[PDB]
Parts: sequence; structure tokens; C-alpha cells
Amino acid sequence: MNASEFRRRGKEMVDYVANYMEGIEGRQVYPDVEPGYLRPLIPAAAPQEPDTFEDIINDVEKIIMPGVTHWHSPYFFAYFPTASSYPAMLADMLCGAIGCIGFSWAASPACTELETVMMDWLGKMLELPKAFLNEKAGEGGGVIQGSASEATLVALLAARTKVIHRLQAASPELTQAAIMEKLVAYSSDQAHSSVERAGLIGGVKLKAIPSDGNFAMRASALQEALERDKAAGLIPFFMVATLGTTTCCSFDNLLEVGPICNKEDIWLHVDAAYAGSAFICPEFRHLLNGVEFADSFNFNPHKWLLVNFDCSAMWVKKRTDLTGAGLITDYRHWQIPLGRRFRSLKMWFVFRMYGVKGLQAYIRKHVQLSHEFESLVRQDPRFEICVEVILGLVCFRLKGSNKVNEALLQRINSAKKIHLVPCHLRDKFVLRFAICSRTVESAHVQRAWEHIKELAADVLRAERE
Amino acid sequence: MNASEFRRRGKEMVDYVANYMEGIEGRQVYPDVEPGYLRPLIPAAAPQEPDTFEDIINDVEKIIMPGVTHWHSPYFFAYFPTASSYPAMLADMLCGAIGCIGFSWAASPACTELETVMMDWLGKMLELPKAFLNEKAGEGGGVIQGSASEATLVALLAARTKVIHRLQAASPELTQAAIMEKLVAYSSDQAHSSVERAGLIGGVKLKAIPSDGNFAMRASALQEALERDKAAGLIPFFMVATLGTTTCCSFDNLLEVGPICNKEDIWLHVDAAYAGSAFICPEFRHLLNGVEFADSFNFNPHKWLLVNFDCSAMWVKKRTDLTGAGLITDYRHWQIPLGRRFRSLKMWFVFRMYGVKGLQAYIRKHVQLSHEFESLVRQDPRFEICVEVILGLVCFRLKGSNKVNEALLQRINSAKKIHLVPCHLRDKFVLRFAICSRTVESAHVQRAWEHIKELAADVLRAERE
Ligand SMILES: Cc1ncc(COP(=O)(O)O)c(CNN[C@@](C)(Cc2ccc(O)c(O)c2)C(=O)O)c1O
Ligand SMILES: Cc1ncc(COP(=O)(O)O)c(CNN[C@@](C)(Cc2ccc(O)c(O)c2)C(=O)O)c1O
Repeated sequence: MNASEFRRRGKEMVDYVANYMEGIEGRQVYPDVEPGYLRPLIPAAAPQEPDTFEDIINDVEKIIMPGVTHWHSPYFFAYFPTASSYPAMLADMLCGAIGCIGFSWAASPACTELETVMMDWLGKMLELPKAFLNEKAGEGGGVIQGSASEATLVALLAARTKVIHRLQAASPELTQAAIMEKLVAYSSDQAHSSVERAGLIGGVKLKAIPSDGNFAMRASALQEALERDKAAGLIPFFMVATLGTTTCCSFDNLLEVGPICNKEDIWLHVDAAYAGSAFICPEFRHLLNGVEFADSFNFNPHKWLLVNFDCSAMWVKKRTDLTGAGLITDYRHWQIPLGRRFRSLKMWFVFRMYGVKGLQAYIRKHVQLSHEFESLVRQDPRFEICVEVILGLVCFRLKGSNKVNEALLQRINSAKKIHLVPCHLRDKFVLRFAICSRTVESAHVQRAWEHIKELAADVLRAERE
Repeated sequence: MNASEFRRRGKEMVDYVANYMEGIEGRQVYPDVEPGYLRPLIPAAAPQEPDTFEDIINDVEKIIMPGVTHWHSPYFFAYFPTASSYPAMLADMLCGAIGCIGFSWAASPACTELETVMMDWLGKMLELPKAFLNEKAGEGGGVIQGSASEATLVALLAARTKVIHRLQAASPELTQAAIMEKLVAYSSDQAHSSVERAGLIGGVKLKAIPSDGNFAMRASALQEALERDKAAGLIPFFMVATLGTTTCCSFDNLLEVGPICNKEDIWLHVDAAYAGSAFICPEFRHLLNGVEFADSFNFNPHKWLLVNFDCSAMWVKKRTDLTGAGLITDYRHWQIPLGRRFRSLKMWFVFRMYGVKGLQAYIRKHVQLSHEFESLVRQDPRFEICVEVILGLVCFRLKGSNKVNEALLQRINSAKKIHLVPCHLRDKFVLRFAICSRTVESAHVQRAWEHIKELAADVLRAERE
């Protein structure tokens, strides 16, 4: 293609995208295809001569869309939201056009420099302690990671290098491998699987701290684990404290866990992948209190701050602690990959085109809708809410057996009107209702509950026979 | 933004992108800004109320573009090409609109299933051994990684897990840490820094194999290193053999190194980040002979196959060896991150809109232009070519001291008409000329050489005084 043909086809793509978005409520949210559906429907080899754009876009509708789960349908209530906004889409077109690989300052100065400023913009919107901000001064700063899973790995690796160097400074004869045998990392029993994966990749032991009745990590359980493992000869070195657990959006107590991690020389990484976006609202900022004790803090604008994937935001207090693993000129030693694209354009466009107040309104509407769903559940005594509703997630279930709730879930996902996923809280099977779509409204939440309520009656009937 | 506003602004963005691309030859390839230029030019905090699109796009031109290194200018001859094509741009708009996170089959079936087919399309274009292809049969298959640096890490981690399990099967009392002390990985002394980083992240020793006069890894040097390290008690477990080294586009000998790695139970990873795209042309496929001995093979469509970053293509012979670290339903255990976007749409669009013959013509034009530059250098006896020219890279220098070539480079990069970077080959400072832009032509290559030739005269004059 030349640029003149892209002028025509790019504008046709813009219309196609806007059409898909404007009609998305008419899409079945979860697909009917079975695993393996796609390969029989397209050729076994690439074409030798070019295909037409018309044939390709026809295949998008005919072959791709039947296998799409529509994350941005208002009836998608699964997992956590992922971001979809037109400002991020516009920036992503510009990002691909500039097309730089920012593995060094010289590879495109603006790619690195805009990113550092946007991470300070974001840090200030979250009212982060100044130690995390760059502002061309001090030792802290922020970087975009590809994902919170990668951000957790990066923090673990930095923590690993820091403790190896400290332990070898104390015992110069001590090998890296002898230290490796004794290192242990911690997270909540509600932590995301990215923590377990970081421990496996990092080659260290990982232990779950039992959570309290609110599924929060507390000082007492942490102290009990530390006493046990230190007596066994393990060396605590890394902690992931979670704000907004994937299971039930619970919150680890940083005011309790922070001081303990500091005094134990445990690198404290705060994972707020989903919940972090709400901390731009002052009524939720208290859930972040204690981040001043953290060594690193991470959350995903690409979940709940309208910056399309990929965009994970990570700050550290000491750049030097992170690199070994004022002006920031490159990010090579802040991330796993060397190459990176101009992702800060997406943050710039979203922040500027929505404004801080526009993002706050977006968060608050989602939380209000969550409370609307919760209100409906609390009116039906056949159901129970298992965890306090704070952000855009409601954990609910039919009172009674796990089997009846497994049946309810299977009826919901078989009817394919809405989409949600479950979790386990201890031995209890629980349904999750996550407010996801940028365009979801009260009417969608109410119809989803009406649907759930109807299927529950059929399921409860079948259990008495 | 709503969809109706995106219809208007998205089409204005398409025009802006096409304008930038059509005028790109008028851009100064390398910028005049100094590190730190950007922060004083934009506000210290995000705006509370929205800014206009017009103000944002004005800032792109006023503030961002002065800090852009124009990778896609025809006068960019630095590093290696990165991909920029309009089919990939169109697919990337559709990718952001579908906006799924494909961390599981259910999160969007098409996101995983198209990817597996495209990796077979690509594998067949490279005439890979069938053991690497999926085709819903056997044990092999391919995945998109975010980068070759990540692909190398993933292979090292899989190799690490495989050798730990084998050594523990032989000695059940042996701890992971005791094994960690003895593991050693290998690469060429010309290997990319991503290998050293994978070794650091993976917690294993890494040793460089001395390259021959053609900067290739050969059996003799590999055998000499193996005898030394095995006698010292090290356990060889991982090898990165490079096809198309970053320094001088040299090629490790897989026909020699492959059988050695197999008999030593060394996981052989073939890194062809840049050169791999040329292997779709039969006249270059012989440079890949011996990949049948590899356990994993990787190259970057986002360098030299017009699939905009990010898109790194990695194949393995045994999915089970990779996951522990027929139908493919998820890629969670193939990559470092859990989340991933619908990147295979970019491969689909590029492959279909260019056709295999269009991609072959693109490769061959770049190689011809490389040989055109080489021809000009070989006509000037003040210069020498340090390594055989095979693909789109020419390694050249003024005969004489490193200091005179350092002066030549500084004059080139100070005049800001073209952009190139150097390397070291042993103790020798060498200039690299890489054919990069999709729209580069003979006329650009000839003007670049005319420029280099002129600056060399001034530099040689200043050395005789
Ligand atoms: C609490 C928590 N911590 C870390 C991560 C990992 O984030 P990332 O995907 O960027 O590596 C998560 C992941 N949330 N995983 C979900 C909710 C799936 C998901 C939804 C929306 C997204 O934008 C992403 O990236 C993932 C899951 O089902 O596991 C997390 O919740
Ligand atoms: C031989 C070789 N192996 C691995 C890598 C790493 O690839 P990736 O960037 O995907 O992690 C490379 C990297 N090449 N690095 C260049 C040539 C910079 C560069 C140019 C164009 C790109 O598309 C990327 O991603 C990077 C460098 O200067 O180091 C490699 O050459």
C-alpha cells in the first residue's frame, strides 16, 4: 500500500470501527464457536498474490467476529474491564505512524520523555507520595510496563538482585545459588496468578499469607508467617500486597503490612492492577494509604482508566534499585524487553481529551452501577453478598451449595445473553459481577439482574428433584 | 468521545498520518533537541477539563515531532529496520477496536486461533521443518512474542526448567539451587545484549563463544569451550545461535553447532531477529539450514517483514517443553505476560495485502540496495568492507585508525542529513549502513554515500595536522 490508498482504506476502517462500536449492543457477548473453528475457514498457506481489502474486511465479519468475545459490550461483566476509548485509539494510530522503537533516548527522544512526564501526571492524579515522582529530581520515577504481570516480575527481579547484593556484602563467600535456596516471597492467598508466575520465573519460593474474614492481608497473619519461615532459615525478600484482588476486590492493609516489610527489609510491591484507577477519586484514595511504605507501586490504566492495552503504570522510589536487576533518558533497565513503542501518546491523549474530571466521572459512574447491582441482590433473600462492595465488582451467590451456583453459572453462560465468571472464596463457589463496558448503563445492569434472577428460579427448582 | 466524534477525528488522524508519511523525506531524520527538552514545554499536571483535539494535534507537530527520530525516513540507516506498513496499521486499528485480552481461549477464541494459523502461514513461507508447525497435529507450534528479547528469555526459562527436571530425575536429592550454581548458557561474542539480559534474569552463567574470521560461531570454538566448562563442573544447558548478528549481520553455523547441541543435550535457540525475514526468499533459505536441529527458532516480523512492532515470531518443536517453564487453545504458558492483544490481525493483513511475492520483492529490493551501497564503498580505496555483505547491512570504515572513523561518524551525525550507528568488531571501530525505510530508493542510498564520501575527505585532512 502507498499513502494515498491508506487515506481511502484508513477512513473506511474508521467507519468500520465506529459501526462496530455503535452496533455492539446487538452482538452476542460470548461466542458460539467451538475450539478449533477458525483453521478450516481460511487457506492453509499465505496467498502468493495480494487479496483485496474488500475480501479481508468481509472475512473479519464472516470468520473473525463469530469467534470474538465482545469485551466492550455493555453485557460483558466478566473478569475486570479492559480499556477502550477513542482518544487512546487515535493516539495508537499516531504511535504506529511515528513507528519508533524507544530502546534508547536517541532512538526517539520524545518517546521516552513524554512517558516520564505522563507518569508524573498520573502519579499526581493518584496523589502518590513525591518519592515516586520523577519531576527531573530525586531518585524515584515511573515507567510504562506492558502488563501488571510483567511489572510484578520486574519488581521481584529488582528485589532479588538487591537482597543478593546485601547478603553477599554481609557474607562475601556466599554464592548467589546458596542465597537462592533460602529466598522466599509473599503474597495474599487472593493474589493474582502473576505473582506465582513471577516466583517461578525468578526461581524463588513463594508463600501465600492467609487472608482475614474480609480477604485482606493483615499484620497478624504476616507476622505469623515470618516467624515460621525465618525460624526455618528462609530469607523473606519480596512481598506483593494487593489493592483490589482479582477474586473479590478486597484490599490488603498497607498501614499494617508496610511497616513490617520496611523493618524486615522486604521489598514491598503494591499491585493495584484494577483498583488503582479509582484512587484518582478522593473518596477512594484512602484505600491507597500506606503506599508511602512501598518500594514499588503498579496499576493498569489498560483496565479501568481508558488507556487501551497495553499500558501498565509502575513507579519506584529508587531508580537505582530498579535498574540493577534526575533526568530519565532510557528505560532499558526498567522492563523485561529492550524494545518499546510510543505508548505514552495514549496516556497523553486520554488524559487531555477526558480531563481529570472526565476520568473521575467515568470511575464514579461505574462504581454507582456496581452499587445498583448490589442493591438488587440485597433485595433477594435467596442470594448473599460474600464481600463488601467498594468498586466495580460484586461477589454474590445463591445461598446453599456450590453445586446450585455452578448450575446457575452454566445456565447464564449457556443462554449467552450476558457474560460473567466465577471464583472461589475458601471452599465457596462465588459468582462475580464486574462493571466493564465504557458504555454500560443502569438499564443494562438491571436487565442482567433480571436475567440472573430468572435463571436462579429454574436452577433452584431443579435442585429439589 | 463517542463514536460519531471518532468518525470525524479518526478520519482526520488518517489524513495526518498519510501527510506525515508523504512528507517524511522533508524531515530531518535525527533530532536537534537535547535530553530533557520536553518537560518544560507541557504543563506539570493533567488538565482538569478536556483540551481540544486541535490543540493536541498542534502539540504533536510543535512539541513531539522535534523530538522524533524518523525511523521511516529513507535517510534512516541506523540499527536495523523496524516495520511500518499500512496493512499493519489498518489491522492495528481493528485490533484496538475489538479490544480483547486473549489470556485464554474464552477471552476471545479468534485472538488465539488466528495466531496459530498465521504462525503456520509464516512457518511455511520460511520452509521451516514440519516439526515446528502446528497444523492441529504433532507437538510443535508457534506464538507471537512481544520481542525477540522476550523470546530469548522464554526459551532460556524453558531450557532451565527442562534441565533442572532432568538433573533432579538423575539425582533426586539435588536441589534447584545446587543445579543453578552449575548451569551455563552460551552465545556468540556477537550476540545481542538480549542474551546477556536473559541470562541475568534467568539467574545462570553466560559465556561467549569466540567467533571466527567471518564472525560466525563454529564447531571448533564451541567444542573448546564445552571441554573447558565441563571439566570445571559447569553444566551446559542453553545456546543462542544467531543468524544475522546485530553488529555485522554474520551467521552462526547451525550445521556444525546444531549436532553438537543435540548430543550435549543443550537447548538450541536460533535467534534470527533481523535476518529471518529474508528466509522467505529461496536464495537466502540456505542460511537457515540446520534449524532442524534447533529446539526453538525466533525472528522479528516487526524488523524486516512489515508487521509493525510489536510482533516477534517464535516456534518450538515441543509445546510441552515450552509450557513447563494438537489444538492450541491458549498461550499463557508460552510468554512472560498473561495478557496479550490481537496482534495476529497485523500478520493476516500484511500477508494478505502484500502476498508472499510482494514480501519477497520488498526483501530483494532492500538487499539489492545494500549491494548498491557496498558497490560504491568498494570503489573507494580509502575505505574497506569488514564483513561479507549478504542482507541489508554493510559494515565499512576508513582504512586506518579507530579515531579517524570516530571522527567520520561524529561528522555524519552532526550534519544530521543521514543517520547511522557504529559497532566494534574485535578492537576495530566500524560504521554500519543498514537499509531500513520501506520507501528507500537507489537515489537515497547514492546521496547518502556521496555525503559520507565528502565528510571522509574533511576528516582525513584533519588527521594530517
Ligand atoms: C489484581 C491483579 N494483579 C495483576 C494482574 C495482571 O495484570 P495484566 O493482565 O496487565 O498482566 C491482574 C489481571 N487481571 N486479570 C483478569 C481480571 C483478566 C484481565 C482483565 C482485563 C485486563 O485489561 C487484563 O490485562 C486482564 C483475570 O481474569 O485474571 C489482576 O487482576
Ligand atoms: C540479533 C538480534 N537479536 C535479538 C534482538 C532483540 O530484538 P527485540 O528488539 O525485538 O527485542 C535484536 C535487536 N535489534 N536491536 C537493534 C538493531 C535495535 C532495533 C531495531 C529494530 C527493531 O524492530 C527493534 O525491536 C530493535 C539494536 O540496535 O540493538 C537483534 O538484532
